[PDB]
Amino acid sequence: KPTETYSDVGGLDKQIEELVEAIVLPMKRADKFKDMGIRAPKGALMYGPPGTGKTLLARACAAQTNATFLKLAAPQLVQMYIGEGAKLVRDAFALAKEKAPTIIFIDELDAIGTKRFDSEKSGDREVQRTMLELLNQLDGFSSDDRVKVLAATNRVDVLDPALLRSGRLDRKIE
Amino acid sequence: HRRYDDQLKQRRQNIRDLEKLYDKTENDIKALQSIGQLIGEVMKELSEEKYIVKASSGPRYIVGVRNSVDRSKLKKGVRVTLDITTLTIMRILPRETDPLVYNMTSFEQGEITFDGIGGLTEQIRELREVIELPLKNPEIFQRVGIKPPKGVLLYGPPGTGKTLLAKAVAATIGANFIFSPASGIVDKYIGESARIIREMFAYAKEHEPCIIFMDEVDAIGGRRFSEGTSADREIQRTLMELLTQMDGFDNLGQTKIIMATNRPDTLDPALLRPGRLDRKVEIPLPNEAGRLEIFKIHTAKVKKTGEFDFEAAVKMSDGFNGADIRNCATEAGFFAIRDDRDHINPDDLMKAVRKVAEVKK
Amino acid sequence: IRIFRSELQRLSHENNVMLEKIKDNKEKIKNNRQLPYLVANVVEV
Repeated sequence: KPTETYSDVGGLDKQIEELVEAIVLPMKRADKFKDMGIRAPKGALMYGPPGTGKTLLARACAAQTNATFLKLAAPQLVQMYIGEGAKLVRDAFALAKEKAPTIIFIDELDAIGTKRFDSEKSGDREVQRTMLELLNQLDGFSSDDRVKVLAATNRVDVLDPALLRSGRLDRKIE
Repeated sequence: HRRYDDQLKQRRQNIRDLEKLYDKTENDIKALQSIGQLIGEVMKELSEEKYIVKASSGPRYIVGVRNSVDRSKLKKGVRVTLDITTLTIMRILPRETDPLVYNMTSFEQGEITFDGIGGLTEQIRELREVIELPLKNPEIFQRVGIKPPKGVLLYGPPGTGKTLLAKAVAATIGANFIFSPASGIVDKYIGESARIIREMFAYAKEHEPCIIFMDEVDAIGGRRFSEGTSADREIQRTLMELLTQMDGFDNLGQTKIIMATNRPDTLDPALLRPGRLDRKVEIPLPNEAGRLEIFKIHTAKVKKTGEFDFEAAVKMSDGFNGADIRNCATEAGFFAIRDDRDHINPDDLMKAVRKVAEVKK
Repeated sequence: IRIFRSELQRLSHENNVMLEKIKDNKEKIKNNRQLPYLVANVVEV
């Protein structure tokens, strides 16, 4: 539960309208979407230069709903022995069990999120198995609004239609 | 004083329950005294009773056989169970090198049903005859004297028709669903694409009822000029190995190779020749009549009004498959909150069009 | 108070039979487990 508001950083209300719609609304009150049977989105794809509010409004969106801030650094996801960053998918989910709400953040998604034309995720298996564990954890709770996963980076290059859906990162917020 | 007989049957159950709990503890004590073994793969076959192997826990060794050794299922290049002392083979293990259950998606039969692929029935009917038939009854084409096709090319817009047709074919046939995208092939490594196809061919060899599917094969293709390698290491090894598997001495008769790309002209014509890829199938966008059955799966499953009009949002929808309508029904709920309704309206679903039109053309 | 005490003695004694049986098992299950546990990861269950 970091301490922040939306008035500390101004001028982003254009982007905040897209953030509150894809984060605060499906999380805070889910009774409107559950009565319709549809599944609320658990995240929205975010990209932009550093300091533009992608990492500034991260704690702001977590403070409005009173959620725990978990940041995943890109250099911290690459190691020698298989483990570490690959376990952070379960580590961030482990804190989601006891704590009633949750919001998970990923800093510099392009490290593990952009495969480009290379399979190098097979070379370093901490990067690939990290994305593999996300598919299992994002499908764990379909109707639960208390588990959220977010990511922020510079730009978006490789698209993954398997990741584009309700309950995962879909809507692009620039 | 006779009321204690009810407790007699209750306490007797506890005597039998604790006796079973204390018995399982002794079984765990006896299980700790067991001795495990090692694991390795045969590097070279010296003879029938001698196999040159490579230990995972140590250097290369040459071991023998112990018992229950099936020489048909065990051969050169098969994972074995090494002995730590006498260096023998005890149990036969399936061939596994890379995380075939992680890097490659293996699921029992299919997932997506026929209602999502609807509208292609004219094309699907011709595809099932050359695919579903040789997988079920291989003796159909044996009496005719022909061979079933191997590669079948399904190409179209990204995310449209690639995921649906992948899991729908394996659902009607009954063969397992293998997802091995082409993005897990070309990298920076020494001989990566050489061992990816071999282990993929080894998995399809062990389990016959399986079908291999790929994704984004445009990056691993291309003819260059003379069809050699210039500043691309892993492309040419993929082009030749895929040609030698189907046209070689041992092909996959129980497994069909499927590729997915945007256009067939972006691939290598060497793989598009007869003998490997015999089928080029274009995936178009669903029309007004095709999308009528698409909104009847996910959108019709969620709670909606009885007066909800499906045809109202079909004219404004462009290329929305069963996966894309999940977001349309989701985005329709945001605009329906202002009206204070527990269901969805046809005009509220049409508001999700212009919202998506800001990103896509 | 009369018939119940006859069957209670049998169940109480049988509970002592497994008591001495687990008494030697509790010493084995704790001692057989190696206290300096080594870090390991199971690849396939």
